[PDB]
Amino acid sequence: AELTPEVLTVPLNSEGKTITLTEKQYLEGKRLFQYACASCHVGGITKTNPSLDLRTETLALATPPRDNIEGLVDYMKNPTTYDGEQEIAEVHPSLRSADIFPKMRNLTEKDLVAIAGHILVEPKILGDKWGGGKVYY
Amino acid sequence: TTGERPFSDIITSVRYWVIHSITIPALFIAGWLFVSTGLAYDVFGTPRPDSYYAQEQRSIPLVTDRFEAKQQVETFLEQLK
Amino acid sequence: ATNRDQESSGFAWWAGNARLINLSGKLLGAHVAHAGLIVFWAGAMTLFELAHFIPEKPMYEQGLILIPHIATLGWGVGPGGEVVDTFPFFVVGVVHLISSAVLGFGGVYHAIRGPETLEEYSSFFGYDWKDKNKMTTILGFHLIVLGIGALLLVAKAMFFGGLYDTWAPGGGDVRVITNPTLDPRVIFGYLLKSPFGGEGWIVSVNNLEDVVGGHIWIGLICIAGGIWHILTTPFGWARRAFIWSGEAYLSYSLGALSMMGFIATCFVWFNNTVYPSEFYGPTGPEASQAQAMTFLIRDQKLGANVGSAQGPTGLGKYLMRSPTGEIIFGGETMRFWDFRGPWLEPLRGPNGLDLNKIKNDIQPWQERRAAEYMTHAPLGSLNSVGGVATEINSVNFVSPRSWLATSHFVLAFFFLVGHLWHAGRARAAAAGFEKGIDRESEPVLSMPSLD
Amino acid sequence: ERGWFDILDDWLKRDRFVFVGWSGILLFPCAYLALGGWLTGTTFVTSWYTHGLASSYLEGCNFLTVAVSTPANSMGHSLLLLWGPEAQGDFTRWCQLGGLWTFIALHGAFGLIGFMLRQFEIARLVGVRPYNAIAFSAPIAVFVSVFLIYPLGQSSWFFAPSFGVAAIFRFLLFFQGFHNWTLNPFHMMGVAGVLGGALLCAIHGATVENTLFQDGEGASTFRAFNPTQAEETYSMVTANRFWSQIFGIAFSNKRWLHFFMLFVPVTGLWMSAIGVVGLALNLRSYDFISQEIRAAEDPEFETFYTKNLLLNEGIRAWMAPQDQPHENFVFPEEVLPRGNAL
Amino acid sequence: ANLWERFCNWVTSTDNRLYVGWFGVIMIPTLLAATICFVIAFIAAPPVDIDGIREPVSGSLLYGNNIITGAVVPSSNAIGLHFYPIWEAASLDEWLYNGGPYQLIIFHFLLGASCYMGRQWELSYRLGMRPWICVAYSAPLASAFAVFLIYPIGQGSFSDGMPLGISGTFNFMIVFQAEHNILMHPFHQLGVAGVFGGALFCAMHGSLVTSSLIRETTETESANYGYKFGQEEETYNIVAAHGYFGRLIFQYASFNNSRSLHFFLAAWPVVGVWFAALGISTMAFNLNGFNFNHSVIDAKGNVINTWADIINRANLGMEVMHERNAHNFPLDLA
Amino acid sequence: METLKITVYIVVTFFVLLFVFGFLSGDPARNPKRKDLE
Ligand code: CLA
Ligand code: CLA
Ligand code: CLA
Ligand code: CLA
Ligand code: CLA
Ligand code: CLA
Ligand SMILES: CC1=C(/C=C/C(C)=C/C=C/C(C)=C/C=C/C=C(C)/C=C/C=C(C)/C=C/C2=C(C)CCCC2(C)C)C(C)(C)CCC1
Ligand SMILES: CCCCCCCCCCCCO[C@@H]1O[C@H](CO)[C@@H](O[C@H]2O[C@H](CO)[C@@H](O)[C@H](O)[C@H]2O)[C@H](O)[C@H]1O
Ligand code: OEX
Ligand SMILES: [Cl-]
Ligand SMILES: [Cl-]
Ligand SMILES: [Cl-]
Ligand SMILES: [Fe+2]
Repeated sequence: AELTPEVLTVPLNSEGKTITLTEKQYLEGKRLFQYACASCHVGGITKTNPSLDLRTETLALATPPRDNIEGLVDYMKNPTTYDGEQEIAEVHPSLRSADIFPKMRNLTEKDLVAIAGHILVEPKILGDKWGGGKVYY
Repeated sequence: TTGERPFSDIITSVRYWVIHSITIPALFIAGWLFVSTGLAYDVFGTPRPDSYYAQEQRSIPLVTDRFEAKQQVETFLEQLK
Repeated sequence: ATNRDQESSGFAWWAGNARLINLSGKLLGAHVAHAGLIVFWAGAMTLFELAHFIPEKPMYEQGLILIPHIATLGWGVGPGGEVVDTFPFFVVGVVHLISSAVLGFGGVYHAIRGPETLEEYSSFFGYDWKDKNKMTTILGFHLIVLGIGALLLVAKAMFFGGLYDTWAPGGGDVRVITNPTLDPRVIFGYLLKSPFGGEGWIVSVNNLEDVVGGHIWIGLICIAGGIWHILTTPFGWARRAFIWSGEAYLSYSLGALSMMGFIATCFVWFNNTVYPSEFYGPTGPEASQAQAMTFLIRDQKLGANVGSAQGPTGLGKYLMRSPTGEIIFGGETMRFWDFRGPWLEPLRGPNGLDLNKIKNDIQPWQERRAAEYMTHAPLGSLNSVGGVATEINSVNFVSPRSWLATSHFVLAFFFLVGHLWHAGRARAAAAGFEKGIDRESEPVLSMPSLD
Repeated sequence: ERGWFDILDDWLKRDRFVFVGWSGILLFPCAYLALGGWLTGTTFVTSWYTHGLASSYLEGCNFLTVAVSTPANSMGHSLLLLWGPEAQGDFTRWCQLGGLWTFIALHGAFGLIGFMLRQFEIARLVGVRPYNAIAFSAPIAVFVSVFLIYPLGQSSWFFAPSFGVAAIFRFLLFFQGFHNWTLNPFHMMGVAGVLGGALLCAIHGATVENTLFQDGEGASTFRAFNPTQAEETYSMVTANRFWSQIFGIAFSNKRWLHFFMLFVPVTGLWMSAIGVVGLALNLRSYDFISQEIRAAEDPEFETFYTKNLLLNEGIRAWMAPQDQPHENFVFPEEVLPRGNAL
Repeated sequence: ANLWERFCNWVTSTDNRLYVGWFGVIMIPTLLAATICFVIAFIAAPPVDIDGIREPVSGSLLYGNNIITGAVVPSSNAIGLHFYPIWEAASLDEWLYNGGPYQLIIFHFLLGASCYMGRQWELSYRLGMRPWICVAYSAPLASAFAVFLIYPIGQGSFSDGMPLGISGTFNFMIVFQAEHNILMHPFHQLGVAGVFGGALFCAMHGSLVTSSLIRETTETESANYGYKFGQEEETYNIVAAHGYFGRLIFQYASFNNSRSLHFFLAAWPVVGVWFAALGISTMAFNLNGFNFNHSVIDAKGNVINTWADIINRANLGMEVMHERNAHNFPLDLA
Repeated sequence: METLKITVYIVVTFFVLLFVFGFLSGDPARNPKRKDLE
């Protein structure tokens, strides 16, 4: 099995547009995700709130939709609760709160796209492991 | 002592190293090439990183019959297109 | 080559340094060169850390142990321990590294070029281990030196910028200490505190006024003691109590160092004042408590009444009582109720955690901090995979508190072993049977049978 | 009577750097192949077709995780000979089917036979009593019980230990979860023999070293001994008084002391072997019936025994699907045993 | 001689059937106290709430235990590292419920055994012996400290100290494996090399000495009668033993120096056990065994399991089951 | 409980004092050979 361009092709937006990540982008996405997100999100779960995971289905059912590049980049800029009702930048890492989450300070737009690409591609590889927790280890 | 030349004699002699400065690197290089040419994989039947699964398969190729086991492995191998 | 084989010295190569026991010049050499090695490591390791250092990740995510030591002293950091200038780290590193050259130069000189014995060269630098007065004198010089060191800590804290204070009002920050605790009831009160839970002996020191005052006391005590030992010679009772030989003095010092190592292990494990969690990561207790806090916050946002929530065992799911009635976090963290930290204390009233403050006054920064600490708990593998033992690879993290604690337990233990070894040997040698039993004078042979 | 047999006998027993012997004809090829098989397998050979595991340096394993793994369960107890009906003379397929496992197990067994024969042969030539071979009977009982009889009692070689560090660790944990092996009095006697043996080793070494006669001038005391000397190098009388006063009893007879040093770890290993023969048949010390009757009727009754059983249940359910792939276990999440939160 | 002087002479006397000594002066009351409390508790103690969740565990014989299942149960998690002597309880019934006997016993014991080590030094000195037998004893002693004191300190509770019983010991081991992956820790591995090696070398030395005993008896009597207590000559022929062993392996793999040999017999298990103790004492601060969970990954990124991952599944079973009622939040952080 | 506590404190103190004053009573000289170690 291989990491093909097809595997690396993921939704850019909600209107049926896709983008194809380079292998370098995939690697960058894994590195940046480990750097800024894995402390809470290792394996696709969420340690400080296990009710919400990073599975593609979960993200699709988020408001606004979070199962595409745009949705995820926006989330990393201005994160909301699952229903979109509250802005949670004060307690979740984002560009908007890079003052209080200093690791977001050097994340560039390119970086955010890479992280998003990681979050979308990983379950295409790992399946239920992603967001699965220890049951699937 | 039991008659053979003491090791400390041998490995401090010029001749030993004239021989072994060739024989030792030669063996090391041979072992390297055994892996680097990919021969090892084929000799022992070890999957390369792209040969554990077909592209969409996620089930282990477990051998389940004793006497047709060879053919099963051949079939698993064929299934990697 | 005086004394450099087993036949002349009595010691095999693997005990070769024992050939130095009565060779003061060369022994001076060994000591100075070793000091050189220590200072060398301090410099080099600091420069390594600084080179690998990313200013906007927490220090504890980066495998740093010396930069935290520097930042604790108030150098390079600002509010909440954020790095504002890496230059002092650079200075500390370079200066130690350069000094190590001077030390090594001296050490090598005395070790292989200088006078092998110092006694003929100088009565002042020469010594006989069995000369008690000279021993107490050198001891005294060194006590004065240590006193001065403690006083340098004091001077930093009071006149040269202050120290990093995790407890500063408004949030952790660098702060000048203006009123050090001088009251002996406080200072020595720490010394008489139980080492068990909720007490914690000197490890419980939780404010810099006490730290600084304590160092004033230790500075004066060491200088005074130094002077005392320069001016006196051991009294009769001491003379009859101790063994007086190089190996004996070494063994005594090994006992002292072992004790100090165990102490430092506990300090770095429990204390979050002189080892600020901003730099070292949260303590184990801290992170456990922080988990509790994190889920209380989440569930209460969902609408849970956390004060009245009965857990499966009958104890409070979030909140319960300590054995003396104080309101504490529930679950397994019931064990860690003696934990105290600046992010938690605003929720604490006279009877412990306060339900009104919990319901009404938890700030987003407290939630952030509790999340951070809960997810940087000091658990991880030898190959630095962060988390519980069953966690998958992904996070490269082992807490500095763990590195420091484990390293110093291993060292302290081996140092106790060394104390037993050298103390036992010193006794046997002083009595004259360290090389074995005299066949013609076996003591047991002149003793009455046991039965 | 100087025929070819006696000439060969002459050659085999030459006092050379590495003694050969008649036993060497069995020992050397068998030991060499066993070690070579292990090194060869752990370096190059997979366990993908037998276990669904990577198991070699080639695949990315390290020294702790490499192994030569047992054959698939479907092989049963096949000798799995290279020219056998399974591999049919095909070396690559043989490696993929786990033939190196039986190669190593079998050559290793004959090699151990060879080594003990070597202990006999050398003892006989030199003129000493053969207690070293006798003591070696314990490694033999262990290897035979664990690597042969145990899986012969089970479904297949699959459940034998696989030859590797982590693989062995897995064997330990499996035995805990499925067999409750720590509860077994035969294992317990084994533990007593091993730790008691280590204790004797340490205490005897230290005692000798600390009741030495001063037989030289040096502070390093090793040189003050001569192999040919008639005299004891340490005082048994002083040793005896010290231990009598410290611990209440002491050795007084050196011959008994040394025999006891044989007896303790050898007997311990033998007892462990017996318990493993029982486990070959799942004839376990798993439960105390009285405990279970009381506990089943009384939901407040709790001991460390019941607690350990809950741990075992966890082990079985959580490890089985991946550890026993031929069973095709699918345990839905909801059936997995778990305490609160975890 | 005055009274204090005579007392000192008796205490340090080399003529007592059991040596007392100054270390013995502390050792004797402490060991008696721990022993007496342990015996009474083992037989008759009521159940103890080890995990502080009002879920008392029965350890004593009279309360439904046998020798194998019985224990003196660790003190309550509600107590943590707090000092809980009898006089801190409102009543003995309370003291018992909360696991007070455990603290009494382990503290008196650790002190007493520390004094046992000291005493080995002390008698070595009175008898004109070399002093290092005590150093050997430091290896099992450090191990007891690790499991009774250091591990609790690191984890924040005596409730996580090793139980004083057989099955309780096994419980401690299984939980330790779930929480630290001790098997994959090199210090535990050195420990195993130390005890396996010790048993091996014990058997080896036993068998070689026994093999080379000099003929001094007939066939109808024990060979043991060929040695007499305090005889001056060695009772076996070491040159013959070495002649055997050096040929079993090769010449330079066998010891011909008895002192060197016995030193090795002391050092190997002692060092190995020192590391065993340090494994427990460092895992106490959660620096754990090697973790290779999902270390091997294919070209697409599928996880390729190794034996380390199977170990991981077993560890998960242990983890999710242990103390089934004591966790309310998703991470077990001590 | 208080009587128990005082009692135990007194006992502990007694034995600790024996240990200390005991090891101070010319211990290096209590050996079979060379006694003068002052
Ligand atoms: C911190 C480690 C340390 C230090 C400082 C020393 C120091 C010493 N050892 Mg010891 N030793 C050590 C570890 C150490 N040892 C270890 C680990 C072992 C076991 C292998 C020994 C075994 C041993 C034996 C058997 C003996 C000593 C002896 C000595 C002394 C004389 C050395 C000599 O004559 O060599 C001569 C060596 C040379 C001429 C070669 C070069 C030596 C120099 C120092 C190297 C300097 C390199 C350095 C990078 C230069 C930087 C210069 C720059 C600053 C300008 C000296 C004081 C001897 C002694 O006691 O004699 C009285 C002795 O017999 N040692
Ligand atoms: C107080 C001692 C101490 C402590 C707590 C640390 C801690 C750390 N070091 Mg530092 N370091 C030290 C001394 C120490 N070091 C020394 C002496 C050197 C010179 C070699 C270094 C050079 C160094 C480098 C180059 C790096 C670190 C790094 C680190 C971090 C990761 C460590 C790691 O992964 O270890 C892995 C664990 C081991 C290697 C295990 C060692 C086991 C030893 C050998 C057992 C010894 C037992 C005992 C002493 C022997 C007694 C024998 C008996 C018979 C008597 C960690 C914060 C890394 C980092 O993150 O930097 C930012 C890094 O790259 N250190
Ligand atoms: C504690 C370490 C120490 C000690 C006790 C000694 C002692 C000695 N040295 Mg050595 N030496 C040392 C370290 C030491 N040295 C170092 C680090 C170096 C490299 C610079 C040398 C290089 C050296 C050489 C080349 C020579 C000596 C010589 C001597 C002898 C003559 C001393 C004298 O007359 O000074 C008189 C007193 C003074 C000159 C005043 C010194 C002022 C000091 C340096 C100011 C700093 C003091 C302060 C407390 C230092 C803190 C340092 C700390 C931060 C690390 C004397 C035995 C001589 C010798 O052996 O001849 C046979 C000799 O030729 N030393
Ligand atoms: C009683 C002595 C003592 C104690 C308890 C402390 C404690 C502390 N120091 Mg201070 N310090 C001391 C002496 C001491 N120091 C001396 C002599 C110096 C000059 C070297 C310093 C210079 C210094 C600096 C520059 C810094 C500290 C810092 C600290 C804090 C963190 C470091 C740590 O964990 O050390 C643990 C302490 C020990 C392990 C020592 C315990 C000693 C025991 C109680 C006594 C042993 C006595 C001996 C065996 C008996 C003598 C024999 C006699 C009976 C015959 C901690 C509160 C740091 C700090 O405050 O950050 C803000 C810091 O930056 N210290
Ligand atoms: C490294 C530092 C150091 C060292 C190695 C020494 C060494 C010595 N001192 Mg000195 N001293 C020092 C620092 C030091 N001193 C300082 C800083 C001062 C100022 C306070 C003094 C003031 C001083 C005086 C007034 C005297 C000494 C004396 C002595 C000699 C006998 C001490 C003795 O018997 O201790 C062993 C300790 C005892 C016998 C005490 C009784 C045993 C109790 C029960 C120990 C319990 C301690 C406990 C375990 C500690 C744990 C922590 C605790 C605080 C809770 C010995 C040469 C004596 C001497 O001979 O003078 C000429 C003496 O009269 N010293
Ligand atoms: C000399 C010591 C020795 C011993 C005891 C063994 C033993 C074994 N080997 Mg090993 N092996 C050895 C050396 C040894 N080997 C050497 C030097 C090599 C390198 C060539 C090998 C390479 C090797 C491989 C590749 C394999 C084995 C295997 C085996 C096992 C099956 C053997 C078998 O069935 O033989 C059957 C043959 C005999 C028992 C010969 C008996 C002699 C008779 C009595 C004489 C009469 C013969 C007759 C006249 C001839 C008629 C033939 C005609 C009808 C065609 C067995 C445990 C197999 C294995 O381990 O599977 C897992 C396997 O695959 N061996
Ligand atoms: C005696 C003896 C010994 C020992 C020795 C020793 C221990 C020595 C030491 C020595 C030493 C201790 C040395 C040191 C040195 C140092 C140096 C030489 C340094 C230099 C530095 C520099 C040059 C710097 C640089 C820089 C800068 C300035 C900036 C930044 C960057 C850099 C880093 C580049 C032995 C064991 C062998 C044995 C015999 C005897
Ligand atoms: C906290 C515990 C108390 C700590 C107090 C420490 C203070 C330091 C000084 C203590 C007093 C030392 O007092 C010490 O004990 C007794 C008292 O008669 C003396 O007397 C002893 O002398 C000889 C010495 O060969 C002994 O054989 C003899 O048995 C004994 O009478 C010691 O020679 C003296 O040195
Ligand atoms: O206590 Mn006994 O075991 Ca050490 O982790 Mn946490 O707590 Mn409980 O859980 Mn897992
Ligand atoms: Cl879900
Ligand atoms: Cl449990
Ligand atoms: Cl919990
Ligand atoms: Fe012996």
